[PDB]
Amino acid sequence: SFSGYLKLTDNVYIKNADIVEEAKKVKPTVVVNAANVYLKHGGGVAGALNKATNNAMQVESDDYIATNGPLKVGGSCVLSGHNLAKHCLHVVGPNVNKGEDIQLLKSAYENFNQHEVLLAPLLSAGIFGADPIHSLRVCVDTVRTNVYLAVFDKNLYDKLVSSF
Ligand SMILES: O=C(O)[C@@H]1CCCCCN1C(=O)c1ncnc2[nH]ccc12
Repeated sequence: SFSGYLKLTDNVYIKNADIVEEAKKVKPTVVVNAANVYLKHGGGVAGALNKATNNAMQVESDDYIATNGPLKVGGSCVLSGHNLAKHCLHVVGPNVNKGEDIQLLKSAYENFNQHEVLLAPLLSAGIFGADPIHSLRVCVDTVRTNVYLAVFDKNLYDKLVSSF
């Protein structure tokens, strides 16, 4: 099970950890990917999760897009977790660096409510350009299921806990 997490609320927990290493250790039922609408896992959390699957996540993702088309910003799909988890919930938060509406961040976090427990990053943070403090606030105020957040950056983890 999950270990070394700080409890933020009844259902939200947080740890300074690499989500790839956390997924390999825990093998959770669901790992969340910070996806884009095309499921092109080039960089950030998505690039790191995909590289850990030896590109099997990208091959499966390309078949899903060829069949279904792109996701919506704020939407999600469930695919295999490969060697990292039973399932990967690919969730698209708004990318501020591309001009997307930040109000869609709450819709993106609502996808987590379909799963009892998840290992996840903060959506729309990092290379997606949103303020991670805002993303954690929206997470706590939207998700009702058990979420284990992994924050890679130590300095950002410390700021997120101290300002919570
Ligand atoms: O979790 C983090 O600290 C980072 C960076 C800023 C905060 C937002 C989340 N985030 C990422 O999206 C990320 N980006 C690229 N590679 C990564 N490896 C693990 C996480 C990760």
